[PDB]
Amino acid sequence: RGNLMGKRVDFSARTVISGDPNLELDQVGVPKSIAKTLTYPEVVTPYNIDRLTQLVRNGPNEHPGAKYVIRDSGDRIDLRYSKRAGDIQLQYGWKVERHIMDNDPVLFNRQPSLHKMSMMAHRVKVIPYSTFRLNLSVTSPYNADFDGDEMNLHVPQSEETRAELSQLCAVPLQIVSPQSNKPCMGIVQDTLCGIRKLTLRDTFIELDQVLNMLYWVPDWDGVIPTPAIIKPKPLWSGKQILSVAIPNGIHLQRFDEGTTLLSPKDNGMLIIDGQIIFGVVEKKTVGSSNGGLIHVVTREKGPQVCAKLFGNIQKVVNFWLLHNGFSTGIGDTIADGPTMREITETIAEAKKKVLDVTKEAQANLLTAKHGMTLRESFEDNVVRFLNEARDKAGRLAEVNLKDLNNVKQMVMAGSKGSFINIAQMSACVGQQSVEGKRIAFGFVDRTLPHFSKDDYSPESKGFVENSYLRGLTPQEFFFHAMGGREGLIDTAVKTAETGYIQRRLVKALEDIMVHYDNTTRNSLGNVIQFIYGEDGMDAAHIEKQSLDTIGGSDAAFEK
Amino acid sequence: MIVPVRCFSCGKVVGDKWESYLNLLQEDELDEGTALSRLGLKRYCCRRMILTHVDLIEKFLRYNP
Amino acid sequence: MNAPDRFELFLLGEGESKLKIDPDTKAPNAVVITFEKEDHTLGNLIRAELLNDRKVLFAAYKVEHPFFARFKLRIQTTEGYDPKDALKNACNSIINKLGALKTNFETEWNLQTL
Amino acid sequence: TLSHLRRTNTPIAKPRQLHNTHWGLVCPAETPEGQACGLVKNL
Amino acid sequence: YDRKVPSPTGEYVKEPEWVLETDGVNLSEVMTVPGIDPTRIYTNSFIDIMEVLGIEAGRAALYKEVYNVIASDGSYVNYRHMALLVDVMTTQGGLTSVTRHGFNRSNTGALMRCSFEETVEILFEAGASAELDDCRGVSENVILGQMAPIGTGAFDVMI
Amino acid sequence: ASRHGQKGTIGITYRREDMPFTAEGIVPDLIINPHAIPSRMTVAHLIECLLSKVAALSGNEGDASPFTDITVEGISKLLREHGYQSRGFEVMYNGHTGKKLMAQIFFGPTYYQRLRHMVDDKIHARARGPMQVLTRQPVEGRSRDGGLRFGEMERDCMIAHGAASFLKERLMEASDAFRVHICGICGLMTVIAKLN
Amino acid sequence: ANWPLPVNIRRIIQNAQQTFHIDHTKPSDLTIKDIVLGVKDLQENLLVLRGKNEIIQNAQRDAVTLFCCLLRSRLATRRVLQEYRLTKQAFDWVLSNIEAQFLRSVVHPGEMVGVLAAQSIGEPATQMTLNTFHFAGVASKKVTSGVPRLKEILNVAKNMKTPSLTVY
Amino acid sequence: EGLVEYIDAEEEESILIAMQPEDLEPAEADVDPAKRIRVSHHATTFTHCEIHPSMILGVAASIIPFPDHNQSPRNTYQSAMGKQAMGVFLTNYNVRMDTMANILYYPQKPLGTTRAMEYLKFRELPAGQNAIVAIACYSGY
Amino acid sequence: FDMGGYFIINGSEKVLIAQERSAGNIVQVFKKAAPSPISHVAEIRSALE
Amino acid sequence: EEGPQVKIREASKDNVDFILSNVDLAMANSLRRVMIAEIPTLAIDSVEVETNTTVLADEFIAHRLGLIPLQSMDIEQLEYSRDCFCEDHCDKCSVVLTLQAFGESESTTNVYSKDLVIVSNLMGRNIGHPIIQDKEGNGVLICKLRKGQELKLTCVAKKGIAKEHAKWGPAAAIEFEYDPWNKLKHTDYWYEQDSAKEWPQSKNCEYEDPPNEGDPFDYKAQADTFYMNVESVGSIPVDQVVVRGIDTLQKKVASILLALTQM
Amino acid sequence: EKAIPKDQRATTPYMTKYERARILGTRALQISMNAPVFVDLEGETDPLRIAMKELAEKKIPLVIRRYLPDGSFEDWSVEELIVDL
Amino acid sequence: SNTLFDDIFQVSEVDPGRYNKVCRIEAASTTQDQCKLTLDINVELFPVAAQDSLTVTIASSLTRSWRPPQAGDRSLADDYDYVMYGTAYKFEEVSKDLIAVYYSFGGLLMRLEGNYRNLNNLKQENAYLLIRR
DNA sequence: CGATCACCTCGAT
RNA sequence: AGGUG
Ligand SMILES: [Mg+2]
Ligand SMILES: [Zn+2]
Ligand SMILES: [Zn+2]
Ligand SMILES: [Zn+2]
Repeated sequence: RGNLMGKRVDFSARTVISGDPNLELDQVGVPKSIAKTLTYPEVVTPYNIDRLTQLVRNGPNEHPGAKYVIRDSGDRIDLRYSKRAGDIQLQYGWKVERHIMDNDPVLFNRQPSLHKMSMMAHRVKVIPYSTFRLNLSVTSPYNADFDGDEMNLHVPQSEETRAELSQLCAVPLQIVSPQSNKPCMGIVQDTLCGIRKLTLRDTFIELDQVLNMLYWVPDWDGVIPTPAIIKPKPLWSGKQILSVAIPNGIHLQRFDEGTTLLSPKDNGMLIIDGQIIFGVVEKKTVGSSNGGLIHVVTREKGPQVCAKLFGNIQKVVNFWLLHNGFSTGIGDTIADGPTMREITETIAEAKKKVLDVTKEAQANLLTAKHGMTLRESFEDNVVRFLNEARDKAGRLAEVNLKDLNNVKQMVMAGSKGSFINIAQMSACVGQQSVEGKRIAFGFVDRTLPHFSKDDYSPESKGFVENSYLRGLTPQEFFFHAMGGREGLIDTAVKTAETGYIQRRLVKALEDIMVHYDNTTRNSLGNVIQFIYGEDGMDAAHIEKQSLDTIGGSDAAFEK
Repeated sequence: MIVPVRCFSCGKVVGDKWESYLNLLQEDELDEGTALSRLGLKRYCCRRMILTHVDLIEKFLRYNP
Repeated sequence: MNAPDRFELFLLGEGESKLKIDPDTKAPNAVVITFEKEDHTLGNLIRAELLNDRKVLFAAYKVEHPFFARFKLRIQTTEGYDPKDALKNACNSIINKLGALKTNFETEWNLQTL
Repeated sequence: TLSHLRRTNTPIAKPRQLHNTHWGLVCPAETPEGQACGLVKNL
Repeated sequence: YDRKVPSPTGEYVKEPEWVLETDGVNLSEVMTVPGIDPTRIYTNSFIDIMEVLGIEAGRAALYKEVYNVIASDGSYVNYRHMALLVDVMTTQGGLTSVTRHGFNRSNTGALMRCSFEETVEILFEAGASAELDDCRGVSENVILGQMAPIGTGAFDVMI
Repeated sequence: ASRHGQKGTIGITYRREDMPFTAEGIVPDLIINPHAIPSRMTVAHLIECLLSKVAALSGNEGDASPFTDITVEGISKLLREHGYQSRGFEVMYNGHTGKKLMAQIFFGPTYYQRLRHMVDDKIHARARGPMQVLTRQPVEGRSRDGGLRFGEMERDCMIAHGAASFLKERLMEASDAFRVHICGICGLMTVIAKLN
Repeated sequence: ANWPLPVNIRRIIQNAQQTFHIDHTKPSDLTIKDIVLGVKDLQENLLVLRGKNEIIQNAQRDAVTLFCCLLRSRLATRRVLQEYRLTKQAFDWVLSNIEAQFLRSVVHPGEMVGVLAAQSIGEPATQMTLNTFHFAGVASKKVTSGVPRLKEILNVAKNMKTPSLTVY
Repeated sequence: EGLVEYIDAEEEESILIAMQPEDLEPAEADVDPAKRIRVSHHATTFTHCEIHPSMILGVAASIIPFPDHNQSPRNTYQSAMGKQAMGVFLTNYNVRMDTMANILYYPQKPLGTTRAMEYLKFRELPAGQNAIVAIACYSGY
Repeated sequence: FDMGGYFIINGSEKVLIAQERSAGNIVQVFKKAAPSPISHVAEIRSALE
Repeated sequence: EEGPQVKIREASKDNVDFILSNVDLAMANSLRRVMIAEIPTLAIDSVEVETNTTVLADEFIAHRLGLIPLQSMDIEQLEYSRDCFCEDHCDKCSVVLTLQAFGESESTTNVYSKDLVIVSNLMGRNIGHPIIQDKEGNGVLICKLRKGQELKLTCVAKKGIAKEHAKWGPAAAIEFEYDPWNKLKHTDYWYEQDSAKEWPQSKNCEYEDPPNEGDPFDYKAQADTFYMNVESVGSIPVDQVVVRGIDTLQKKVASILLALTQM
Repeated sequence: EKAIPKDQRATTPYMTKYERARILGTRALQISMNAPVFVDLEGETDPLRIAMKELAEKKIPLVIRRYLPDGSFEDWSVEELIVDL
Repeated sequence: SNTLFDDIFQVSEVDPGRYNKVCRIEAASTTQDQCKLTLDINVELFPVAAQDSLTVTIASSLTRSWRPPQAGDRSLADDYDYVMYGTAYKFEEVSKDLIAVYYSFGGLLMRLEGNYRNLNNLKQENAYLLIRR
């Protein structure tokens, strides 16, 4: 296990990872010291002799240099010591252990490696500072973030080994994933948030900025697009200047809800040739969606072209937003004076519905349905009554939140936040559960010694009436801590078990591969499948398509 | 541990304001806010500098050698 | 450790020259000047002044990465007008404005009392 | 330091769970994430 | 339960129907009850489906189950992947588990199996039974430090 | 990190001029992303800031003790009394252009902690070095100039990729690799290596 | 109706409409014979297995059964003319583009399909939060889910925690 | 004088505790919408009262500002982190010979304090600084 | 500011971590699962202080 | 005169409030930037520690020494050491300071910037004199000494800009505001009920006319007239911060104009 | 023995991804080791870029031995194999 | 080329659907009893009150990189106060005689219905909208 | 007969 | 062991 299936290896580096909006998708930001440590054996050929000879002259301490010169007969010339370190007249057939240079393929990784996407070939970019740098969109497949994560780097030593990385493992090739038959990378965070903001009908940019934004796109044709406005001022919409990042021959259609080709709400999506006609660009368009711009571009224009697309969108949006700005305050949790009253009375009428159902249970007027306890039914009801309260209270908040609300803004973009977040932070936290039931009587017939015995009231059994804004009471606080702990408990117990599952699965299927007769066989050459996946199609080249002969009326089928 | 020279955020020299601040609090008996403003620390970045400083040196000097 | 020397922000290296003029491929009468060891202080200031010249079709600058001081300035002018002349006039216009500013501040300063 | 000197260890039904009875005796928050979560307590 | 059944006019309709949900399993006996649809009867016990309806039915229920875990989580995995796992457990005739009792006891190479669990004892019985290791497996070539018959090494290159 | 479960590494360092700035000329020592707030629901972080802003201005210690009747309203009432927009927002100008940002920034003081785990104490690179006696494999740990473990989990991704030779290189050229002599008859490592 | 299938026909059509600058106001230069017989030919050319024998011939017929259902429904005589308003040139290009994209869509011999499946299931399994369920609010909806259930399945659990029988 | 008493979980079983001295036992008969919602006196047969519910927490958690306005796991996470945070660990640091000692140059007493911090000696030996911080989308670094 | 509570063993400061054990001499009743013949069990972890 | 116009509101030895009318925002900002980062000053850039029986670490002190403001009046008649032909430092490129302190008294002995002594040949130029604005006459507390405590060191003060290290800024915060009415609509106010009620008015509102209710948005309008307040650390006087600011900016633009002639 | 004749060949006429990566790899390895180039260089120096051009211009003299699951094989030259992808 | 369409419209309703710069206009021609118009206007640059009488014009005249107007001698095809450039995206026929045309001005949408549109409004990346008074 | 991957650090015999 | 993700 520790010496044959896996082992410690040379030509391997590791450090803290950081985010780089000015790095390309397929690139990797390698610290100079690391580049200076790790080397590649390069054989002296008339093609490289001039460069190699010079690199040997740069030596081990100046970056575009080398350490060790391998001649015939075997012997290594240590460039850091050696009296002839400055001498060296190279011969063809000799190897030069040159430092890792810009554009070399390197195998980049992040543990746990539960994916083929957890290990990808990146283009080197030797940079200053101690962190490994990566494009935000390559975050997701590695399941990385920059809270102190560390990543592993491996260096190919053969020409065929570096071909294997560039031709099979490269980041642009991994874009559309076979696992979920959709892409595994998309526009995230500031770029996802900013793109929505930039893309609104309201968003209008002037020449000064337009030109800067246009220049920011490297592939730019150099043609200033005619502004959508030539009235008492020339104005370009956000959609316009962003359609510059999107290449030609790209077509995309959606239709969300109220979408009507006249898209009154600016929903859906319509891109023709490579110009966005209507629709606000959010997660559905620019995320790692099944029918997204990315899935479309990779298929239509190619891997290496789609990889460029990330950088281009990033460069515009990042810049526009750097200048527009975006923040999140305490004010983004504050709901209207009248809204709070409604939220408060919403919870008050839930409290009564619970009280009455309790009053009913105590009078023996409650009759439980076949299959469940008189008490089981009661609890199931109360739990539902109380969940409805939190959901209604949160909905009252969400409705009051303005389109200028920074939290609402993030939720709308799909960058960060969901309903629950709005709800718990501004309206009501809600019921806390352990072992899938509301707070238990740890003490004899009571949850806490601040309560009387046999108290089935919401407050007593763990219902958090308050929002994080209002603040939790000692009981609520403790109760929420009990629920909170349960999360961390399984979070821990999950990984120890899910890890074992992963191994067993892998071990059991190791040897299953598609043979030269479209047959799926094991190490014994025993048939598992006759046609891979029953169609003999690769999972990444597939996508959800509407079969029009199945649905509809008989009358409409005829038409 | 000793009054920082200059405010980290903006740079205004604060390293000459400490003893002055202490006399304003002890001898003049004023409150921190009026003490800070009297020294001429208008911005809150310059305020936290002196107000939030713990002068550990006085404790350290108590160590015998 | 891997942190570069702070003088590399304002001091030119070996082989490194201040301006690097490069003819643009995408458009006619367009040039790309690479300003070495210079940030937004000069970029934005020159780019905004080039926009004042009626014969300047395009003017945009960028700091391709914040680790390095260099910036790229793209200038496109009308036929007959060399963009190197557009940069020249822009630079002078700036000096003349700054000159005026210096004197104007000095005249006002010598009026004040404290 | 203070925190270290006020630590609890539980070797070996649901011991990891913040029990009701812990109120005012053991900290509801202060516990390690994973491995020994809820087995290592602080007063 | 809600059902998608076609209307007499052609369109698929939302027609609700009564469905009984049980605590316990006796498939063999319940399916012979008069008044039910014995064509439609189901159980989360894929092993019971296997014993009553056959290996092919067991395989259909085994996927339906695997699928349902992923689905309930909100996640989506392409058919072909679970299909494969399900077939692997199925091809044996019965239900071979994804453990040392299941797949690791198979007719596979001595070195490829010892890499999973029961390490030494697998190699011990390999010695006594005088096992010949195929060396067609990934694991054996990984151990033997050779280019395995995986993608790139799944064919020979000649001049 | 802040005292609210908010760990994060330095992404980049900007000098005073490139930083966004207040009309007063105040500049952040730190810039944290808005996206760290909605999912984490660490509201107290936002409250600590409001209070700390008021505290620095008035020259008082902010009472951030738990079960108290200190409200966001009460704090907001005091911050406005100091001539600032009540919810911590401040109009800010772009450091590069001097142009006002279309968005106003939640700006104020927050107690941040300098934790251990520093890049320089973590960085490691090895391109051939010390080998363990028994295994003849790269040593373990940064402190010993060790080899990064290319586990079976890593081996699996390479099998999945179908990169047969890279996988062979990782296990042979880099790491292990040894030349033994085999008898054609018994097939054992019994052949006496009498080279030259 | 919506099922993951190779060759996005909708996009192919959209690409033909943009490339050849299709005019919805001008009558097409196509024939019923060109459409009907054209699609019938394209079908015969959607290769997966190249064996000229009966067993492999039917295996091939079987593998393209569903995709051909899509192909036919999409490239119907009424639809080609009434909906798409295609021309002979644009139509002929659509046909050749599907054939090419189909052969690209086919899995590559040597594909380490087994490991791929294991990792494809394993990764979202680690992502699984709540060993409980979203059905926790309701009483008669309590069945073993998440990682414990996935554990029951893979271990071939003789005695499962929630054995149920759904009767119709 | 028996004004205070020592109680373990065993005896806790038999007693009725008020959370506050005031809000939990005065009298009965408009409000602040900003303030959180508290239930009532209701069960009024008290034998004891809580000295202060801030006391349910220990050292690391007693350092957090307003944990009552935070999601339960963030409070647990912070508790783990505060122990990895640098500062003046001890005044005698210069006279000790420890295997690793990380000391902050200019430690700062936080502008946002807990009453529990007075006893924890936090403002006398702090472990962080009051940074002027902007929550914002800037260069996206 | 030092609080004590620790030891100094061969120069190193040692903290004895408080060990959580179930209390002795306590009577406790427990139901036993279906395959077991005994339905309920009464236990006492008797020990001398 | 002609182009940009200045109107000083208030002036002191440490601050300058003024209005920069008839200027472009690009110029207003580039000036603001160059004021912060590119005006050369004099600061300790080398500490030779002879003796240190103090509570503080050598580097801890060395660092604070760098932060001490020093007279940078005649800084232009001093060379950058890198440009100087000497081996290391000299009188044409540096200023040498001495700090000798010892706790002779039982009571705590304090070390101030007044305690630094110039040893270098000054050659009659206003340089290296530690800036003292303190009422008692001893600016900046460098250190505190007990009794046996002694601190013997030597400082080499050198020419440099904030762009290399923040100690070199004649710096301090520079106030910067344009359009106090948002007539330009350059920022979209975040509100709850009323932007006007929730956002406090800037003192610069008095120097401009309100939007005038129901008035059509002036689209073509551009940013001119900037309200600024330059604060000086002390090293260089206020006038000179702005005067040198304009100068550095001219000089750096002129270098480009010159670089064109060389190619 | 064993082999399969050129006529009667069921294997894909199209070259696999694994096939080209191994091909470009092997050819790049040869170019790096001073082997003769079968294509005119266009100021090219990289052994993989040259191998890529030699494939693009179909002048790689290598043959793929496609092993079948029974043990039998089919020999397909780089020249005949379709490099669509 | 020259004008493709020209008409005087009577505004009925004006709506800012959670927008501050943009407004969707509703108008019918003063002449034709069936000719309608639905269009997104920048009311910040040019406001439109309800019941207003506007003159609308679709042209294709006054293609390469954009050059700033430059008053020097450059005279564009307008005695108008509001001009937009856009693209045709759908030519939906609303049965029998009624036909509608879809135009997007960088996302500012426009739908115009009638019958006499004919050989004038065709599938062009070119389209100029002009509004006066 | 099992029982997450990788990574750091310490002081033990 | 003590921790990092
Ligand atoms: Mg992380
Ligand atoms: Zn300050
Ligand atoms: Zn032998
Ligand atoms: Zn000199």
